[PDB]
Amino acid sequence: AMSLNIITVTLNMEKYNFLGISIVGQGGIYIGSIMKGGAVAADGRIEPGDMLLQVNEINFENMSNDDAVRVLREIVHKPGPITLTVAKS
Ligand SMILES: O=C(O)c1cc(F)ccc1NS(=O)(=O)c1ccc2c(c1)CCCC2
Repeated sequence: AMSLNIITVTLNMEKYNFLGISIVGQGGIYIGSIMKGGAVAADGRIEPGDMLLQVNEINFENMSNDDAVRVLREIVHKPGPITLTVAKS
C-alpha cells in the first residue's frame, strides 16, 4: 500500500566525530538542522523536519529535549555504528 514513510539509517562513524544535527521539540523530537562535517550530512538521507523515533536502543517518543540531547551525546561519544529510525511524514 501507500508508504508509512518510516526509514532506518545506519551510519558508520569510523570517519566522523559527530552526527552534526540539532534537535527541536519534546509532538516529538525533530531534526532542527544538519551541520556540514557530520555523518548525517555526508549520508544525505535525514532532513530537517524528520521526526526521531529511535536511535540505537532508545525510543525518542514523548522524550524531553534535555534527555534527547544528553542521550545522543552518549550514543555519539561511544564508538560503533549509529542506527536512526525517522518518520518522514
Ligand atoms: O553528534 C551530534 O550531532 C549531536 C547532536 C545532538 F543533538 C546531541 C549530541 C550530539 N553529539 S555531541 O558530540 O554531544 C555534539 C553536541 C553539539 C553539537 C554537535 C555535537 C555537532 C554539531 C554542533 C553542535
